[PDB]
Amino acid sequence: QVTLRESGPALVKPTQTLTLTCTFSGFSLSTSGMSVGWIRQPPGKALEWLADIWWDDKKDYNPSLKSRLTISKDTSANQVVLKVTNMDPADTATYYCARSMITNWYFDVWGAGTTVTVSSASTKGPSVFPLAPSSKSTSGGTAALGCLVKDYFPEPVTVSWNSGALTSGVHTFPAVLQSSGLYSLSSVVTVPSSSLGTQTYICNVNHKPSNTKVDKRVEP
Amino acid sequence: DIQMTQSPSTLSASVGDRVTITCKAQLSSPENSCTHFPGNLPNMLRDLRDAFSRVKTFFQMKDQLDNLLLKESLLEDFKGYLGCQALSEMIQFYLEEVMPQAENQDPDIKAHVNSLGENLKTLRLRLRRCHRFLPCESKAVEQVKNAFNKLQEKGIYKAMSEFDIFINYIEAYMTMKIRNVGYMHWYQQKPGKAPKLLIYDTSKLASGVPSRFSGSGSGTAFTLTISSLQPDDFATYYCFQGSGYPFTFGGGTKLEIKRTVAAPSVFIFPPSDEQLKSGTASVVCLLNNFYPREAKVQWKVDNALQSGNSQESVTEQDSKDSTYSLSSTLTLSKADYEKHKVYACEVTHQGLSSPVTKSFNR
Repeated sequence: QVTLRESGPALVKPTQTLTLTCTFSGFSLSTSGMSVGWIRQPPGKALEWLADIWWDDKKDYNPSLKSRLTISKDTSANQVVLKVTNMDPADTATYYCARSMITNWYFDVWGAGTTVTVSSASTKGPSVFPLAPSSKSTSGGTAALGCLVKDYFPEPVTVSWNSGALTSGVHTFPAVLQSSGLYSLSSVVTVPSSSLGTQTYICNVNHKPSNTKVDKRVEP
Repeated sequence: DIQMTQSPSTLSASVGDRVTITCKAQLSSPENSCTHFPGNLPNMLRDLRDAFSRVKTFFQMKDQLDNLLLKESLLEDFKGYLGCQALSEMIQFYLEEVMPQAENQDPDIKAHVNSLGENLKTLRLRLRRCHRFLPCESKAVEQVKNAFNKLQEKGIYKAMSEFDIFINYIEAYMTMKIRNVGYMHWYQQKPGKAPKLLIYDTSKLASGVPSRFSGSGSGTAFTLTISSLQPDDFATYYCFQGSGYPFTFGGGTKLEIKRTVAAPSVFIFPPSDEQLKSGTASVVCLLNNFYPREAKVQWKVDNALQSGNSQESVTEQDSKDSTYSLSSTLTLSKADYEKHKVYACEVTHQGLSSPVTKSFNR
């Protein structure tokens, strides 16, 4: 129905302040009864409600982290801002904004969420290497190929194939944290064996935390 | 502060099975914010009792009758299913039929009664602003009103003398309401995506949620039942409460879908020349579409079993065929890599009758 979109840094340093912005459409925070709230989810943990704000400018905060939270709204711009002070590595999480209503008191529509990492380390873009198809990656009328997206920080990174024209058969593996402190993943796709000498396969890797765009051709 | 114990934390069931997720609520004892509203309710009861204490004698002496008007039958209504409607009817009764004509004698009594009525109005507004206490969603009140009607002038005096009892009934209603969760909601979350509203108001199906889901419960025990499990039901499920600040979630239930054993397809990829130029060699082993999740992948470099130089990554269960995929990446330095010839990935899995090895020579 309605749509919401979060935006903010991918990386903040310990003790700095995070500023998250929610932009919404389809409803108005001038509409009586309307509300926007913030929820977070650390890696591998449960959802945790952070804050909310209502059309009458009343605000509410989770005591488990209050003194560090400030929610505000700009109804002319359809935006809500959350500020979290004195950021700690334990605040590394994906942050969502969501809509609620005085007739509801639950969040019915959520944004996609945005990922925030607290670290003293600096952003680093990935290296993309081909995982080339060959006789050792074939299985019946099928051959697997891929891209290794290595040594980047922080999360996330996105991978498409042939500018999105190739979607079926793609497994993009969850990143692993390496002993170097940098992340690494692979994206693989199976294709008809017969198409290897004809169809060009290019992986499109995007690392927004570092303004990095890479296209790698994967040849047999 | 309302906390939710969700069980089971993890669950693996077969297609067509019936699964029940339980969310047990646990409570903790908590001016113009909803966050401190049910904690500030005792203070409003205190304001009401003080003000009424300053007029109790005047009205108990002016009322020379002995038949109780607010009988416990009214409290039975208050704590019952239609209790919300009963309470608001009583509030309206006092604000409109008893208090306007009781407050006009002494300026002292008028001030006390007007404070009582203003607190009743403010309570009505706050219950309405917070957590859907109002508006609602009772023969005792009808009998109260009928007796009050029959009592003409003496009726106002009677109801005002029993205002302490009324306060106690309000207190009992609010205590019952805050020691319980009005509604339980449920969210379904697919890996790497925002939660989706699954069930709301304890038992109602949200958009695009099939008949296979149902919700139930009251007070402190709530449940989410999937009657006939489907491959797409793989997910993490969270109960959520909006009845009190802070809003809270359950611990979550991760639900995996059981299926028949499927053996993996094994592929191996040597390092690219582009990476070898940079001083590092990564060898990738791919196990595609297998069930169950457990698999043993070992690296052998010139027949030497390796340790400490590989990392695994495994996909989330497929929402269609219920399988997994796994990559194992062996990372060596280029020099180290060029000291050896044979690089092998060996896979043991339930779907394989003997371990499968994919290898290549450098």
